[PDB]
Amino acid sequence: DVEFDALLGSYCNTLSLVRFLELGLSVACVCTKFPELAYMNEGRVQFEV
Amino acid sequence: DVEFDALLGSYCNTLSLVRFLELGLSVACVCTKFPELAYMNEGRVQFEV
Repeated sequence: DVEFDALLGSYCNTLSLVRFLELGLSVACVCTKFPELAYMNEGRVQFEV
Repeated sequence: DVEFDALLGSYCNTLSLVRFLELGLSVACVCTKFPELAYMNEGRVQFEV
């Protein structure tokens, strides 16, 4: 009498990653990198209306 | 006078035999053949997510 325990497979998933600009939400944001942002103190925007 | 009897027919039952690959059931399982499963003791599959 012979006996064996069989390991018959496994399946990983691809952890898919989205872009955030490959997405319809990103019309509402103007995302611009300001890479000195820590060194900023206070900023204003002008509006002549 | 003449007198007899007439066996006026006898008809058989045609048996249809299924094949199980020509079904919508086959989409649900993975038919794999493995001649040593009586020699198998336990079977394990581990998964990754």
